[PDB]
Amino acid sequence: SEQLQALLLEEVMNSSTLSQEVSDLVEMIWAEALGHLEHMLLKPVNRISLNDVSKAEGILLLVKAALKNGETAEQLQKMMTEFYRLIPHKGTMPKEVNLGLLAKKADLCQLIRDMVNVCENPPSLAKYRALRCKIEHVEQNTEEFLRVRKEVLQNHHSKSPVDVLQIFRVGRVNETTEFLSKLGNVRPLLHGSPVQNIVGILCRGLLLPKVVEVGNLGSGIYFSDSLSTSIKYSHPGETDGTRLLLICDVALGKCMDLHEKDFSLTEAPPGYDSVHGVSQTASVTTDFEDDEFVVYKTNQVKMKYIIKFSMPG
Repeated sequence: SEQLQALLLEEVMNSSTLSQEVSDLVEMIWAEALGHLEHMLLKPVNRISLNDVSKAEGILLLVKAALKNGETAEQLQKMMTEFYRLIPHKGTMPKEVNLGLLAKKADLCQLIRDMVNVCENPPSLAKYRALRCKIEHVEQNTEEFLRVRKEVLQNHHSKSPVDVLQIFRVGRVNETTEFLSKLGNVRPLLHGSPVQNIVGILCRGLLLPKVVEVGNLGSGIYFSDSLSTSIKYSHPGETDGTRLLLICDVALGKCMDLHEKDFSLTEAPPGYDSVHGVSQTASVTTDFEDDEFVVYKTNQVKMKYIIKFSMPG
């Protein structure tokens, strides 16, 4: 009958042959993201609307400019109270509004924005579709797995047991075409990141940090050739309890092997396309401890793999 053929299509349409490892990975990151929000939110995230988020972000812009202007705190409070009414927090209420606070508030909003988009169509598939990216599982039997494992396990300064559990292929749609392949020195590197932020990274890609008048080579996208250095970036997850890490074909081309730090770099130095923090080596004076490759463009990156791993602890 009419309604039955419809539901027959629904079961067929919704039955997307997907690997269970991807499903569990997708379910984790979105549960992890939700977990980070509910760690410091009174109001559930589902109750929050798109309107409140747009408003929230708007209020911050005024508060940001107000601090640089040099207003009294009294005025900052009343503005921020309206912000907190749209997005309720819990615990102590930051009473001191600084550049740093606003940056974190902005990040929180952006996560909440994503959580509203995904929530609408099962919960598993909707979360996959929301990323708008092709995530595939790779078997251990395949020889691709051994390549990726080895590329990870080469530059290992620290000697902690590395448990490479799950490896997934990944690649954004609009990134691949826009990626600067023609630019020279296209080598893969490791990007350390917390599990909570992954949902956003898979959606929008690696974006440039908002400048603050944390990084020692300016506001750019940081990478490393070493894994041990990336462990300090990528903390363990809350939901599953496993570190995630993105391997990306970073086109760094000409790279300046700087010894000294430089925080004023909004973009790359003149004549070169990247900056290489030169790690502290037998007898060469560098402030940089870790190997830090940095680019200052969204289209100088192309993510390839996602490494699910865990430390002894």
